[PDB]
Formats: sequence, structure tokens, C-alpha cells
Amino acid sequence: LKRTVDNIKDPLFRFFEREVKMGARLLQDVRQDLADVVQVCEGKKKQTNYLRTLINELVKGILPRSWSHYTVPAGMTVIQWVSDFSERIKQLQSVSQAAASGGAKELKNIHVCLGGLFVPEAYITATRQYVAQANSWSLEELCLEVIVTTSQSATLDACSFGVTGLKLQGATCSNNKLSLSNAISTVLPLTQLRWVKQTNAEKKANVVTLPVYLNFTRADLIFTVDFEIATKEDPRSFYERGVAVLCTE
Amino acid sequence: IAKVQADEQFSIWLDSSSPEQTVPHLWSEENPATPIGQAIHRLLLIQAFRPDRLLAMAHVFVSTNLGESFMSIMEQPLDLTHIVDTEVKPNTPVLMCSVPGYDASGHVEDLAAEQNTQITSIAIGSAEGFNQADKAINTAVKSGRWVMLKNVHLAPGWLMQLEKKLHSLQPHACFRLFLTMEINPKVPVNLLRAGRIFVFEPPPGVKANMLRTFSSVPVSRICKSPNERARLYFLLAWFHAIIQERLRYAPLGWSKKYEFGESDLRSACDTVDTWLDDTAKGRQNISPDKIPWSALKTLMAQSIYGGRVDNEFDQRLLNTFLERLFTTRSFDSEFKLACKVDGHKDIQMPDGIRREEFVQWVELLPDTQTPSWLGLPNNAERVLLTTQGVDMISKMLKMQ
Amino acid sequence: IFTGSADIKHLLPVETQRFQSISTEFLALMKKVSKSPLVMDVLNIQGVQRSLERLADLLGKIQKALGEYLERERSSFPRFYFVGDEDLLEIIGNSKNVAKLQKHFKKMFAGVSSIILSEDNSVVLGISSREGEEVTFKTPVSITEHPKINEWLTLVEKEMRVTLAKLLAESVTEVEIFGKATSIDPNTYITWIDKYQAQLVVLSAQIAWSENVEAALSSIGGSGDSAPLQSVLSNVEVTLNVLADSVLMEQPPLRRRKLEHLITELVHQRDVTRSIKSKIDNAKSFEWLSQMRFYFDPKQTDVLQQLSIQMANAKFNYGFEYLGVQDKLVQTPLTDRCYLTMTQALEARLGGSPFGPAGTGKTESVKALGHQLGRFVLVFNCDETFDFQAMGRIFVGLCQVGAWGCFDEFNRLEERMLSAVSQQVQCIQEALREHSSPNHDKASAPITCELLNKQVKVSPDMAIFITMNPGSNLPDNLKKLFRSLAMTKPDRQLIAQVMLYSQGFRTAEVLANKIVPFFKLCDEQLSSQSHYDFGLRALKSVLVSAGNVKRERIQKIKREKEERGEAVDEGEIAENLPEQEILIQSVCETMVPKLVAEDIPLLFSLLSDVFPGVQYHRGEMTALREELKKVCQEMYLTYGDGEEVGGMWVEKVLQLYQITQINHGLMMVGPSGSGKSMAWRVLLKALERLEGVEGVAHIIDPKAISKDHLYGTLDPNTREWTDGLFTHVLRKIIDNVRGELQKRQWIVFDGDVDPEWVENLNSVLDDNKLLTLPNGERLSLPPNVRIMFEVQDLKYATLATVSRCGMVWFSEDVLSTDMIFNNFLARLRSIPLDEGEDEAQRRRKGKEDEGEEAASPMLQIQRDAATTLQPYFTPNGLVTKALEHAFKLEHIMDLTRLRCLGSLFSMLHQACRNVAQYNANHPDFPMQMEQLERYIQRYLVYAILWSLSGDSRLKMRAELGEYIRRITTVPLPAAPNIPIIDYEVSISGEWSPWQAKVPQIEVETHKVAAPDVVVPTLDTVRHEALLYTWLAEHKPLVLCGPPGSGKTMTLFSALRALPDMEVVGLNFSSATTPELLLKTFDHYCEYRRTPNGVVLAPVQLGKWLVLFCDEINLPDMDKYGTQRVISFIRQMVEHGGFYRTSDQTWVKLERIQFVGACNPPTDPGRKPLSHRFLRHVPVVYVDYPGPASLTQIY
Ligand SMILES: Nc1ncnc2c1ncn2[C@@H]1O[C@H](COP(=O)(O)OP(=O)(O)NP(=O)(O)O)[C@@H](O)[C@H]1O
Ligand SMILES: Nc1ncnc2c1ncn2[C@@H]1O[C@H](COP(=O)(O)OP(=O)(O)OP(=O)(O)O)[C@@H](O)[C@H]1O
Ligand SMILES: Nc1ncnc2c1ncn2[C@@H]1O[C@H](COP(=O)(O)OP(=O)(O)O)[C@@H](O)[C@H]1O
Ligand SMILES: [Mg+2]
Ligand SMILES: [Mg+2]
Ligand SMILES: [Mg+2]
Repeated sequence: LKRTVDNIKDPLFRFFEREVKMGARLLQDVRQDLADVVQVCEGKKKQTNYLRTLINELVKGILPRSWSHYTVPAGMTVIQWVSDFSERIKQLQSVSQAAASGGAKELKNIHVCLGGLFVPEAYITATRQYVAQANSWSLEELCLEVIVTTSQSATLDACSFGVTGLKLQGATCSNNKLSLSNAISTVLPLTQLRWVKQTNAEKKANVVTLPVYLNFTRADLIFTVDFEIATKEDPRSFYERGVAVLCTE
Repeated sequence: IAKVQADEQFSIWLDSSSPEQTVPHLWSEENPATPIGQAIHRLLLIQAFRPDRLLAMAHVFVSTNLGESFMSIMEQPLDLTHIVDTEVKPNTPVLMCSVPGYDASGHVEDLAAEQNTQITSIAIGSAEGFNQADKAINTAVKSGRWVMLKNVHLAPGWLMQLEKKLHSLQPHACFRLFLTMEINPKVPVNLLRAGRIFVFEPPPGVKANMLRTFSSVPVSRICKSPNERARLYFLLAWFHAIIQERLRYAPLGWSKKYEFGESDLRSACDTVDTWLDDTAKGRQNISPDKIPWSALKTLMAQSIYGGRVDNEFDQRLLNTFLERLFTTRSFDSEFKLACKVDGHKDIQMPDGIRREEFVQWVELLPDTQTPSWLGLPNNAERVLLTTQGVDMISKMLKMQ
Repeated sequence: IFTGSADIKHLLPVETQRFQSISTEFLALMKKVSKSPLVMDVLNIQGVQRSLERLADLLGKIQKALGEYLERERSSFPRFYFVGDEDLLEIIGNSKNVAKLQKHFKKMFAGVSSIILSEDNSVVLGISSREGEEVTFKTPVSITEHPKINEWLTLVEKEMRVTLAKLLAESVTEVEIFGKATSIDPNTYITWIDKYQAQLVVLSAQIAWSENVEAALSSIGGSGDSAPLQSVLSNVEVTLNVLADSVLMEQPPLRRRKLEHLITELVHQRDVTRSIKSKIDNAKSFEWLSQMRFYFDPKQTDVLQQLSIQMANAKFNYGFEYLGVQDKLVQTPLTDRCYLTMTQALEARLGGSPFGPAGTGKTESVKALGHQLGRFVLVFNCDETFDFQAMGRIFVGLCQVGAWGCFDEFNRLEERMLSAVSQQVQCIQEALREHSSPNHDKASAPITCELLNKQVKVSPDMAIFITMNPGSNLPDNLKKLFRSLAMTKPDRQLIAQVMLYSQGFRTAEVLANKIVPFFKLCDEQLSSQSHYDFGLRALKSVLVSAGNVKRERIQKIKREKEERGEAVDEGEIAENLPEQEILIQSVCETMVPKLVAEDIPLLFSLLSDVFPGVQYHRGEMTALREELKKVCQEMYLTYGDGEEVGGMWVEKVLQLYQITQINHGLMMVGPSGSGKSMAWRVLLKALERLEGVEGVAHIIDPKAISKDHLYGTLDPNTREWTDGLFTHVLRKIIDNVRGELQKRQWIVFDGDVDPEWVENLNSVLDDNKLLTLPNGERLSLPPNVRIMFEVQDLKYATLATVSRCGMVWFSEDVLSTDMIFNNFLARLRSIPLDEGEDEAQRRRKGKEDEGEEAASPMLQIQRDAATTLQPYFTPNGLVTKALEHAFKLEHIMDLTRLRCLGSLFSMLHQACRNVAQYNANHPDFPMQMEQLERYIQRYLVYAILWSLSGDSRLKMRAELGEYIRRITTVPLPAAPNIPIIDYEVSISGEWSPWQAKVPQIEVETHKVAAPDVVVPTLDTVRHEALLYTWLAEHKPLVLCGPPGSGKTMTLFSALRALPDMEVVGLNFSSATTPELLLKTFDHYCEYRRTPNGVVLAPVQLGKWLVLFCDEINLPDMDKYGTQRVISFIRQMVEHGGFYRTSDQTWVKLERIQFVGACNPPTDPGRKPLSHRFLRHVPVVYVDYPGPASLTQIY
């Protein structure tokens, strides 16, 4: 990303710049390692110790430790990693195009897949500050209101940001209302993160707090979402059944 | 694609409980495939359609290749008699590795009891323990006696020295050295390589966990006045099972695999004893309202079991379990230990007020446990299965 | 042992007599051996083997008898297990000199730092804390009646406990009046607080609150009305209001700390009482039982059983250990859970293991719980500085005295130490578990553990805590003996709220909810920097500083109103006062000096995000500002205010001044050439002129000399002590031979910081302000002395050193290129080049140098030169744009701005010197400005090309020449296909090809390829001109290039061509150290004691010594990446001298130069030179001669 005077002022721009910085570094590293593997398998490169262990891990499917400079699910194979890496770098290219041409403000209107980002919690922090700066509000008086919209590309308010790829585990979000589900996981269409001024309203008994875990391993917590309980369902059922939100599945 | 769309029973098969036993013919080939060819084609179809059943289908593939009774020995209980007497040489140690928290020394204790062979059991970990161990090893090698060395994972270097000593030593034909461990990476590779290894895992399930719990807790301890004490233990036992079995279904059950084990159970039993003794003050019976439910719930949620829990959502889950189980309502005749079990019918807490009644209720539990017993959805098992299936394939890649 | 203290002989008379007899025999034997030192002769001594065996037997017996005596003394006074054998021998041996025992009380006791003796020092009147708080014994302990150290020391400990118990009883009796009241008088409350010790004050208030709530709950149960609990809450709120009113006022530091502790206590008490909400009506309800409750029973005869502290099931007794004035912790829900879990583990006889990320308050919570129970807690830091050999002795001490032991991070121990300490902890914890065994006789309970191969009795009151940091788990033997607790997320919001409330802030909650997320933002949005610290400790320090700022604003307003006729009201001043502005001011004053240039806009952006509309206004310092402006004018530096040129540098020097005011040790960690040295020198001179206090600086490069030569060393054979450089400087100031104290002494280091030479400085930089020597002397840091580090980076610096020192980061944006251009032009217009010693002191003697404008023809010539150079040296001047292009070009060395700028300035100096020599050679026709202008413009272009592209290859030199041709209007040579760098600027403005100056020499038949014959070629004459230019100014010129290019021969030939020049070849290698340069100076130079000082000058008068160092790159770096000889050369070329390792005196160089040659740093075995060294050296890339030069030579 091309940093300019106005660009560095935007928290979203700074986040995306850090993301693409890390993405490019890993992209070239992995590509150079794969090129060395191709050269060895073609017969024109000698197997060094690092090359030998890398080839052994790729043949056995063990994820190389030199790779995965960001947070990844534990025990995941090399194929799952390269597929996810390709998707993440494609998202980074699309974000790069929007930032370079679409302008800085387009970064507000673009829908970001939290799974693709290396540090989505930094994205949530950026969004909060953005809202605070635009509305001249203090940062700590902002609380996150989540509205899942099934309408494609639903209108984005000034403080409403689009996020895709969210997966709801063991629940179905209908009309922004959760209902216990026996399905393995239900993909949330377009989750809208709205940063609203914090009120003194008492959390209703029909409100449940769900963790938004980074991946299916539930090892990294990104943030929490307050959802409404549909029908006569106890929140203790949501707690026991392990209902949660995953940035990536 | 064409076969999938054209088939009418494909949908019900995809929604079947055991699709691996009724996999439809969805492949095209010039000549009829041999039984192993049909087995591998079904294996591919199951992997594509119903990965959770892959393991089951993998066992079918092994059966269609190595016979229907290839694995059947493993489900049978281990018979250490012949193995230790013959398969094992006198100079080959019998390594008995359990999962952390499990014990395997009782197996060889009973083996020596039935074999009428004198065995000396020695707990390793202290220098006096080391001296007792090596002197008893010398006595047994010169006299053909059995040696037990418990928890030898605590002394890795001493294990290396023991392996070196055994390599040169020439034992008597009846000498048998058993070393019990809890499966640690600290165990030397040379000791594992130069010794027969037996891996012991507890039988999974709420019923087995509660049976192990009741057995460990002294009968006299659960029999002490007031008579309500036993019921408390039952709840505690149930709670322990409900969490430990839930640990199998991580990360859906618990966000991470905590070390809920015997130490927490002993601490909770001690807490129950102390607080119930303080409340009763010698009375033979106390009202269910008088029991310090708040004290027990708080100490188990923040101190006994909640100490290991660092996630706030795992702590919330633990608090919900404790608030559901440890109440006065648990002393009613209609208290429901687990609701919506299997989608119909729910577990009822036993009406008895004696330890033997609770153990009888545990022993008559149906052998149809589902994650609904633990509060989890019944599909959780499927998730576990599919994970294991993927895991198997990953392991099969590492053997390439 | 027997020649260290005279009283040791009195303690062990038999052993002393025995050793004297053995020593006689051994010395006779050693004299016999010294007569005939041959091994065969020694082996042939009659009965030598039997004599040595007898000596070994007897010596072993005495050593054992001594060990048994030490063990008996330790057993009599168990706290002696906390001091080593040497310390214990000092304690018992120095019985008469009681004042030597005061240095060991900190190890034995918790808060007892000293004991207060009588006038005759024969009666222990009482004890004292490190802060200064004292506790007078009800019945003083008499040393004369109990001469044995063990006896009277045990009596001191017992009287400590008894006094504390009685004073607590009195304090509780007094504070029950305040508890049972509706309006606490502030004066009476402050009097009570002043009367009693801080721990006793807090404990008495806790006891009073617990008694009131206990009585209330019982009353509520019978009455059925929550009135009693409401009254308790009201009383707590009234006392909190009184405490707030007191803490706004001006209080002594001890009373201020007591007030803060009381506020932290009462906030928690009010929170617990409010938690009235849950409608508790019984004293046995777990909502009350789970709270730590204090039941004081003064009628108990045993002091250790007078106060009971009960939490849930657990019930302990107050140990009544004097803790001094400790740091009370905000009782957050996480700390409440920690207290509950650890008390439950202690009651269950299990140890505690709080685990989590570093900085979550684990060991602090353990220590706070130990101090709440009146226990002595020892925290064992499990880092590399861990006393493994003393662990068993300390464990025995903990078992015997009933003290607590906390391990800071038990997983940081290596495998062997981890296993051994785990075994010891396991045996002690099994012994503790034995105490929960009913079968064991309670009446007679000698529970013992196997420690130090002996049966050590374990007191039931001791405990072991094992703090861990996952990412890991407890050792397998300790897993079943310890209760783990996840302390992973401290409640920073409540901590900040309570601390801000204790500092007088009325909007404590809002400010906390603002400052915690702000610190999270900075910790996650500022450049990853090692010196950055946004943790809980830094947040607490920021809050304390904000309280200080609030109080200083209040005092300023009060003083202003007192000067006027307006009435004074502290509460009114506090009310009409912005707390958010004070918080932002404290945050800025603490964090901005540590920020890099990129993070300041970020910091202010995040700040505005959290604090909207609140602006930070830097304090105005007009007096220091005008002094700084005068000094900068005197030193030709550029000054500016705010956004003006030099504004960033001036704000940096102001920040450095404020850091000097706050801390005694501090660091400048800007990159090379960022104005650090000029900043602190200008500040020193400005302070000199402003305050009137003389300023003296001691620049001590810590790597040009060894650690032994820096801190001194003592000979183990003869016990002869030598003062090191830093120790000599510190002792000189402490001696005050010439009233050193009356002068501001700054000890600047100006060298790389590593964890090897700062270990002895850690105690100096700490709050101790003390230097401990291997001799044993304890040198106290004087108040005027300021230890200052001027470094480039902190890659190899410990976090301890960084934390102990203030931080001022001098980013390269502080120093602007315009500022350096202005400095160069001012120096050129002011300082005459030809004048040396003369007109150098005349600059200082003349405030404005009136009447000395035409000092010399040199000065007029260079003033005219500065006029012609002025247009080019503008913000967008040719020089700037060329410098940007130079950065774009690739170079053989790591490019720095100041290396190129210094090379350019020296070339311009040589240009004006050439004008001078032309004027001298033609008196009749002075160089008219017309020709002078043309010549200077052309030479400016020449110097730009040779300074910016000197490192570059010929292609990049051509690229820079083409860029200059495109961006300039000066007439460049019109050669179609010849580079501009191939032309010389003659005396006239016209260019002339270098090939014209190349002669056609003829070599004789022999010596055809001699290693001293140099055929003059274009490259040779061009480089020789560059050498003459940069050696007229005595710069450390370096030629770099591929091997075989001709660096060594051209350098040697040009140096030998100069008549008054002694060339010394010093071939460097990886084994090269500064002692090579010292040997060279000893061989070729002499030291003379001039009145100014020691001067090192060549023995041959009227000659300059040049040290041709052939391979600058080769000297190997340390494991912290530093070439010591390169740092030595850098010191000798920057500061113009060094320090003798024998006299510890400054030696100024005279008539000594340095010249270097190198191969490219990318070559194997060559290390890149430091930027602080490359700043002074002009580097030239000596490439291969090329077809024409090769054709001519061969
Ligand atoms: N102008 C010249 N006149 C005569 N001989 C030259 C000249 N330039 C290079 N040479 C020859 O080139 C070689 C240079 O030797 P030397 O001066 O030791 O090179 P260097 O730059 O010091 N290389 P190294 O020290 O190995 O990195 C010798 O063999 C010289 O004879
Ligand atoms: N305020 C100023 N105005 C003009 N020029 C300045 C100013 N401060 C410094 N300079 C110039 O910049 C040069 C570098 O400054 P200084 O010697 O203080 O650097 P330093 O940070 O100590 O660097 P090093 O790491 O090389 O020791 C000075 O020699 C001087 O020429
Ligand atoms: N309840 C509290 N009140 C005040 N300060 C606290 C509290 N808890 C933690 N802290 C601060 O947090 C820091 C943590 O330091 P420490 O506990 O020594 O390291 P660790 O947390 O790694 O054990 C301490 O400086 C302490 O001042
Ligand atoms: Mg720490
Ligand atoms: Mg400097
Ligand atoms: Mg050379």
C-alpha cells in the first residue's frame, strides 16, 4: 500500500498496510521455498539440510515451521494452509486495489473477511477508532451492535461496517435472532458491526454473549457479540451446547 | 453428478445413521470390481459424502482385506498372563504407559496375585526409592522375582541408567521388571525401544467415570454422617464425569483440554467434607436448604475446578453446570440430571439416600451415552468422528 | 576465616590455636618447597606425603568444627539461614561494631532495614524501615545484658512482634471511635494516622470494619432491618470523603503513602459493604464468609495468637512481622479470587501456583497476601541470576522461621536447577501435607523434612508459592501438591480507578476507563520498540505522576491566590480544575521522550481518539529557552521555537533537561548524527549560565577499555585494589578534593550498552544509587552526579538497564539538513581555518568579537566562499537534491547523511584554502571575486560529486554527475563522453582534465614491479588529491574497494610523499584490540604533562603521525556486535583523546592521524563499520584501474 499524508491518518489504512506487509513477506518466503522444492525435484538443485527437511515435511504433509508466521489452526496440513494462504493473498490483492485506486474512504465501504486477516482484532479496534474519529466520540463510549443481514450488500451506515465469512456454530440467526440448531455450523451472510454510543440499558435475559473465535480450534478470541434469544430458549442452553462464532471455518 | 441427481434414495442414505453399511453404487467401470475394489470405492464415497463415518468405513476396508476379526482382539481385555510369561524375555522390561491420571500397576498386581509370584512394588522419585529399586532389582534378578517400579517417568536419567544396566544384565528365566509411566516425552527413546510397551486408557463414558470415582472415594468416607453426604458425593461424581467426558469433545465441549483430574476431585471431596461437617455439627440429618450450596458452588467454580480455567466462556460454562447441579432442587424426587437426552426422555437422579443405591443407579445406566448427556448437541460426536477421520488421513500421509 | 575478624579467634579459641599450629607447619613446608621447587625434589622431601595427609586431616577437622559452629549459630537464630557464610561470619565476628550489621538486616527481615541503638549503642531502642519509619520497642533490648549476637537478636525479633501487637491493640482501640461515628474530624484522623505505622493503620481499619460488619449482620438478622449495614457503608463513605480531602492537601510522603493505603483499603471495604445489594442477614452466609475477615483478640497472652485472619474455611494468625511501608495492591476481583484460592490451598496444606502472562500481578498478589497475613515473603527471581547453591539454606530458613517463598517464574529455571528445586519443594510440601494428618500426634508434632542432608523441622506457618508463565506446566512431582490459578487478565480499569481516586481525582472512573484502553492502543499501535512499556507498572507510574501534576497545579493556584488578596480553599481549587488535561499532560511527559518520530503522530491520534477535545500544551520555559538560544548562537547551532527550524531539537533538549530533573540515570538512544551530543552539551552550558552551577562532563567510552579497567580490580594474590575509570571519577567527585559537589557532574558514556559492563552500574542506576565494588566499598552516588548514556540503539541492552534509566529518543528527524548547512556556514564564516591555537580561545574571550571582523585573510576568503555557497545551501538547494539522489544511489558502505556532509564540508574547506594559497602566491593580483565565484561554484560541484558518490561505482558516479548536470545552472564541462568526475577544478574557474596532471614516468630495469613503485594514472592522482584534501583536516580517511585495486600502495605512496608525516602501518585482524594502538603510541609517541593535561604527541617534533590501519573491517565484533578497536578509534577521532588505564586520566592526542583501507563489507571476514564511526571517516571506493590506467601502468 502507498502510504501518503492522508492515508496514514486512517486507522483502517494503517491496519491494512500492516496486513499486506506481513502477507507479502510470507508470500515471497513460501514462493521461494516452493521454487527451491521444484528445482530439487527437477534435478538441478542439491538437497541441503533445510531443503531436505522441507521436502520431507511437504511429502509427509507436515506444515513447515518456517511457514505460518501468523496465527493458524493447530495440526493443520500443508494443503489446507496453502489453500487458505491463496485466499488470504487474493483478499489482500483486492484490498490493495481498493486502497490504491478506490480511495481511502472505499476501505470503509469494502466488506472484509475476518478469516483472511492475520489480526482481525486489530481490524475491530481500527473500526471502533474510525467511528470515534468520524463522530468525534470518545473511544470507550462505543459498544458493538451486531446485525446479521441476509440481504446481499446491505446498506452500510456511517458507523456500520460489513464483515463476511462469519460462521455460527450450533445456532441459526433469523431476523437477528438466534435459535438453537442441530446443524454443525450455519454461515452468517453479511454481519454488520455497528459502533453505537454506550447506553445504561440493562442487558435483557433474552440477550446472549457469544465468543467470535478466530478459527475452529477456539484458541484465539477476537471479540464478543451480543445476540437476541429467539423463542423460549434458555441462554444456559447456548452456554452448554458451545454456541460460538468463527471468523473462519 | 449425474448418478447423484438420478438416484432417488441418495438423500435418505446421506441422512442415514450408518451410511457406510449401505453405500450405493455410484461409480462407472468396464468390469465388475473385486470386493476390495468396491471397498475402496465406498471408502472414497464416504470420505466425499459422510466424512464422519470414514473411520467406520476404514474399519470395513481393513475387514474386507485382513478379515472381519483383525481388530477383534483389541476390544477384548488385555491378557497379560501369556504375554508376560512368554512373549516377554527376562531382560526386556514391560513398560506400562497410562494416560495422565490413570494407573496401570493394579493390572500386574492382580497378575502376580493370580500367578502366585512374589512381586515387590517400589514407588520411584526419591533417592531412597532409587536405592530400594536397585537393591530389589538385584535380589529379583538373582532370585527370579518380579519388580514393580511405579511412576518411573519422574526420573528420566535413572531410566537411561536402568536401560543400560538391563542391557548387560543376564536375568533368571522368571525375572520380570515392570515400569509404569503416564506417557511423557521425557521417557528415553532407548528405554521405549528396548522394552515391551503397553498403553492403558480409561474406558470413556459417564458410567465408567462415575464407577471409577465411587471406587476411589472410600466407602467409609461417603458413609459418614449426615446421610445427605453420600448424595453430595453423587452430584460431585456426576459433575466430574460430565466435565471429563466433555473434555473429549474439545474445542466444542471445553475451549481447550484442561487437566481436570483426580486432584480436583479430591479437593472437591475435601471441600464437601469440611463444609458439610461445619453445617451439620454432628446432626444425623440436615435439611437440603441448610447445605452450604453457595459455598460449594463458589469454591468449585473459582478454586477447585476454576483455577485451571482461564477463558471467561469456559468459566461461564463451569458456573452454569455448577448452578444447575448443586442446588436444593437436586434433593427432589424428580430432579433431572440431564435434560433433552437424545431428544426424548431425560436422565432422572436416583431417589435413594445411601451410597449403595447411587452405585446401583450408576451400574444400571444404559450403555447408550450421547453428547446430550453432557449438555452438548448430539451432532458433537459426529464432529469428533470427522476430526478423527481427517486425523487418520493426516497420519496416513506421514507414513508415506 | 581466622585473619578477617579478631573476634573469630575469641569465638573459637581451640580451633584458632589448632590452625595457628597447622599454619606454622604448612608455612615451613612451603618454605622448603620454595627452596627446591622441582617436582622431583618436592617428591623426595622426607615424609612429605605423611605430613600432607596429617595436615589434610587436621585442616578438615577445623573446617568441620567451623561449619558446625556456623550451623549452631544458624539454628539458634533461624533468620541467619538467609545470609551466606561470609555474611554470617561478618555478623558474629563484628560483635563490637554493631553498625556493620545494619547492611544485613534487609536479608534477614522483611521491613527492618536497620536497628536504632542507644547513645552508647548498648541498648536496641527499636527498629527502622528503609523509608525511615521507626518502631520503638516497649521494653528496649539490652545488648550489654545479652552480649551473644543470637540472644539479643532473637530478643529484638520477639520485641518487634510484641511491640507491633501492642501498638495494633492501641490503634484498634483508637480507630473504633472513628468507626462508631458519623463525622470524622480530619485533624483527629490525620493525627491517628501519623501516630501509627502504615501496616498497623491499614490493619486497624480492616479490623474495625470487620468487627462492625460482623456486629451489623447479627443485628440485621434479629432486627430484620438493613439499617446496621447501611450505617457501616455510610461511615465508610464519610471516612473516604475525609481521606480524599486529606489527600488533596499537601502531606508528608509517609503520611501520603498511609493515606493512599487507607483509601485503597476503604474503596474495597465500601465495595464489599455495597455487595447490602445481595441482602445478607446472617454472619455465617458465604457472601460474608468468602470475604477476608479480621478478628482481633487483645486479651490473648501469645502475640502470635491475638489476631485471626479468616477467609472462607481458612483461618490464619497474623505473624506480626514488621513489613515497613509496603505497596498495597488494589483488591480487584482477580486478586480476590487469588486470595481465596491461595488461602484454600494453604488450609488444604497445598502450595499455590498462580500462572499467566508476565505482568498480571501473580507474584505481587502472592506477596500482598503474605503481607496481609503478617508474613515474611521471599521472592526468588528464577532468571539467570538465581542463587542455586543458597536454595537449600534458604529453604531451611523458610521452614525454621515460618516465612513464605515465592518463585517469580519457576519455568525460567534450567532443567537441572528446575529438577533440584522441584525435589526440595516436593519434600517440603510433603512435610506440610503431613501436618494435615490427624494420626500424627498434634500435642507433640516434630514434622521434619530431608533438607541439606539433615532433618529440618517444618513450621506449619510457612508456605511455598510457584508462579509460572505458560508458553510451561508444573513439574510432574509438584502437580499433585500445588493448586493452580489462572491469573491471566488483571482488572486494569479498577486498578486505575482506585489509584486515581487515591490521588485526589474526582472523576477517577471516567479517567480509568479512558486511560486503560489508551494504553492498550499505544501497546498495539506504536512501532514495536524494546524501550516501550505500556504495562500495568507503567500505567501506575503514569497515574502517580498525574496525581503529582494535579497537586502541583493546586499548589501553584494556592500560591497565586496567597500573593493576591483572594481567599484560599483547597477543595474549591480542586473542583475548578481539569483532570483530563492533567492526565494527558502526565501521559505525554512520560511517553513522548521515548517515542520515535513515526510514533508521535500515532500517539497523538490515539490520544485524541480516547480524549476528544483535550489538548496537551507543553510547559513554557522562557529562562532556559533564552539561555539555550544564547548557547546555540555561541556554538554556531540552530535554534527554533515550535515549528521553526531546530524546534524539534530544542524540544528534545528540553525533554532531556526534564529527565535530568526527574531521574539520575538516563539514555539518549537516537541514531547516529541526530544531535544527542550537541543537545546535552548545550543543555549543560545553558544550565551553567542559568543556575550558576559549574558544569563538568566526563565522557567515558565503556568499550575502548575493559570491564576491569572500567570498574577496577583487586589482585587475588596480594589483595591490592585498583580504581577503574568510572570508579576513579566517582571517587574524585565523592572526595570533593576541589569542591566537586558544588559543580554539576555528568558522567556521559557515549558507547554501546551491553549486559556486561552495566551489571555493576545497575545498583547505581537503581533507587539505591550505590556502587558495590569487589573490594567491598560501597560508594554512594552524589546528588549532583548524573549517569548519562549516549547510545545509538538498544538491541543488546537489558530491560533492567532500560527500566532503571530515563529515556530520550533522538530520531534522525530531530536534526535537519538545513540545520547542518546553517552550522557549516556559520562555522565557516566565524572560525578561521588557518588559525590554530590562536583565535581559538579568542572566540571564547570575545562575546561578540567586536573589532575582530577582519581577523585574517583566511577568514575573509572563507566568508566570501560562504556567500557563494549560501545560494546552493538552501532547503531545495543543489546540495539537498543531490543528497536525496546520493541516497537513491547504492554505495560500498552503509550511507549516512553526516558522513557525506562532513566530507563535503572538508572539501569546501580545502577549496577556500586553495584560494588562500593562490592569494599568497600572487600578492600583486588577489583572486578577484569574479574568478573566486566561478572557482567555488565549480569546486562545490566537484565536492558534491566526490562526497556523495565517493563510495559509488563509476556508473553511479556518472549517474550522479548527470543528475547534477540536469538540476544545476553552473557551467559543467562540455565533454561529450567523459564523466564530470574525471575533471579537476583548477584555480581558475575553468575545468581541466585529470589526465593533464598525469605524468609519464619511466621505471628502471630492476624494481620493475616493486611493492613501492606507483605509476601515476588518472585514478592515482585523483585519489591522491582526495587524500591531501581530507588529511589537511586530519579526518580518518578510508579507501575501500576490491582486492588488487591499489589501495595500500596508493595510500603509502601519497603518505610518504608528504614531508612532515610519519607513516606507521598497523595491519588489523580479528585479533586486533585497542592494546595494539596503545603499543603503537608507546613505540612512536610520548606522554607529556602539560598544564592543560596529559598530551600524547610524537617524539619527532614538527611531524604528524599517521596510523595507516590496513584492514579496518577485519577486527571481530563481540557477541553484542561491536569492534572495540573501532570504538577506540572513534573516541580518539571524535573526542580527540582517550583514557590511560594506569593513571585514569584524560590523554589528549596531538599530531596524530588515522587512515584506513578496507575490502567491501560483503566479503567474507569483513564486518560493517559502525555508523558512529563512519560519520567521521570519508570513504572512497577504489575500483579497478580500467583499460586505460592498466595500459599506462603496465
Ligand atoms: N597505479 C599503480 N601503479 C603500480 N602498480 C599498481 C597500480 N595500481 C595497482 N597496481 C598493482 O596492483 C596491485 C595492488 O596491490 P595493493 O596496493 O596491495 O592492492 P590493495 O588495494 O591493497 N588490495 P588488498 O589489500 O588485497 O585488498 C599490485 O600488484 C600493484 O603493483
Ligand atoms: N542544533 C544544531 N544546529 C545545527 N547543527 C547541529 C545541531 N546539533 C547538531 N548539529 C550538527 O550535527 C552534528 C551531529 O550532532 P551530534 O554530534 O550531537 O550527534 P550525535 O547524536 O551525538 O551522534 P553520534 O552518534 O555520531 O555521536 C554536529 O557535529 C553538528 O555539526
Ligand atoms: N491489584 C493490583 N493493584 C495494583 N497493582 C497491581 C495489581 N495487580 C498487579 N499490579 C501491578 O502489576 C505489576 C505486575 O508485576 P509482577 O506481579 O511483579 O509480575 P507478574 O505479574 O509477572 O508476576 C506490578 O507492578 C503491580 O504493581
Ligand atoms: Mg515480572
Ligand atoms: Mg555523539
Ligand atoms: Mg591492502
